[PDB]
This record gives sequence, structure tokens and C-alpha cells, in this order.
Amino acid sequence: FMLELAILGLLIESPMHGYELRKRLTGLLGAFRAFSYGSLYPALRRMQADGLIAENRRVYQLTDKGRRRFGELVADTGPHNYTDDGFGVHLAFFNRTPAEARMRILEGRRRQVEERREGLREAVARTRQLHQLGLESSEREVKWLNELIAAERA
Amino acid sequence: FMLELAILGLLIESPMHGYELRKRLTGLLGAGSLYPALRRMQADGLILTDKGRRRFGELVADTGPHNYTDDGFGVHLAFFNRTPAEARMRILEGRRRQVEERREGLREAVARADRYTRQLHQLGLESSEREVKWLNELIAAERAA
Repeated sequence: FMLELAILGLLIESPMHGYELRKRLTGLLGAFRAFSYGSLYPALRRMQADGLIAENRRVYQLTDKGRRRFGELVADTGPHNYTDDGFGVHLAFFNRTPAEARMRILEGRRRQVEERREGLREAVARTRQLHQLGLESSEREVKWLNELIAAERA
Repeated sequence: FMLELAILGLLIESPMHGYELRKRLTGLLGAGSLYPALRRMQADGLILTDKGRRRFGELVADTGPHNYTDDGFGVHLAFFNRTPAEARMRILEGRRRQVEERREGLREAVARADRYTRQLHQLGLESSEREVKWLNELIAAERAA
């Protein structure tokens, strides 16, 4: 899902060659690694088959069915959107995400990081110095999400 | 994979039941059922048994890529008490390699700049930075004897 969203959301901007998509895909996650070819290209073969993209490696363009399918996925606010990769991908396309969905996604993310923080507070109640590090990160991210939630309300 | 080090490493300390296995086990990250693993680990004669004590001694020595992931690392780091100085050092380095690469992706991510994605990555970055700095301190300490 997060793959298709990533792909569809990139292609909507403009048509792209395989090289560009892999580059951009990697940029959406922050991997310090090309996105793997044998993860990308089978998705494109599938996404071609379902009539979401077309090919002229090559250059790839979005279909009308493609443009619609994106419009679905950007609206989606399911648990798929709250994971680290899920969130970062969706957050990219907040530009094209309705205010309602944005708000839901932010909250679903906040639930996820909140729970992480809780487990880590609980963990520190015990020589894992890494938990402490884990904790401060969560703290920062929650604080950030709250600021981002606050902004959406206003 | 290699949920077994976790169990064996806990178990030898004071062979309890679910109370304290799942509890302590859960305290690797926070907020499942180990039970099929225990049924298996019973069958192979690891549960701790003498064969168990040996099997742990293998696993604590291990320094493979399985040890460098977030869960992998934190589990192993628990049993550093019983991890040979050599293995400890290798594991710390293998972890540092992983976090280094994470940091690089994230530095690179921030560079392209979409205010919101940037800040998230920025957060990601500072965390990596803190963890690397920590690993260095922990590596430094292990050398000094």
C-alpha cells in the first residue's frame, strides 16, 4: 500500500524514468541505499497490469485509473499509515491529503508514538542506556506531533 | 529470528513461568505468546538445561547481522554481562555501521528541501546522532582495559 501510494504520488507530480523513481523512493524513506530494484520493478509490472501506470529504464506515466487510485489512497487513514515508513510516505503527500484525513493520520501516528514512549518509560523502570535514548526521541516526536495537531485545528 | 537467546538468557537467571518471561521479554520494547518457541525449545532439550547452558554460550558469542537490528541489538546488549569482550566489540561496531547508514540517509534526506517531512527527518537525524555518539563512548570504554 505504502509502496503504491509512494509510486502513484510521485508519478502524479510528473512522468519519470525508472532511475528517478528509485532515487525519489529512497528519498521518501531516508535509507542511504537505492530502493531495491527487485522490489520496485515487480510493483511496476503489477501496477501496469492493473492499469494504474503505462510505460513508454523507460519512462513511466500515470493513467486515469491511476489518478483515481491515488485519490483513494491519499484519503486513506488506516493503520498502514501510522508506521514509521507508512507515516513518512503519507506525510510527503499531505499537500494532496484532505484536512480530515490529515488530522486522523496525525492522531493515529500520535497513538503509535505515545505507546512506544509508554513501553520505553516502563522499560526504564529497572544496563540498557539505549531505552533512555529511545525515550527522549519519542518525547521529541510526540511534542512535534502535538504541535502539528494543534496547527491543523487552527 | 533468534528469539531463543532472549529466552535462554532470561531462563538461566531464575527458571520462571510466563509471569516474568513475557513480562521481561516484553520489556525489550514495550506495550506476545513465546509459547510455541518454549514447546520447541523444550523438545530440543534446551529448557534451562545443560544443553541449554551450552546453546546460550554459542548464541551470546554470535556477532552476525541478526545482532545489529534494533531488537537484535537491545536483546544482545541485555546479556553483555555474559558476552566475550571480542564479541561485544564486534556487535557494537556492527550496530554502529547500521546507525551510521541510517544517519546518512537522513542527513541526505534533510538536504533535499515540504517543511513537514523535513522536520521529521531532522528529528530522525538528531536521534541517530545521539545514538552514534553513545556507541562511540561505549566502544571507547571497551578498548580501555
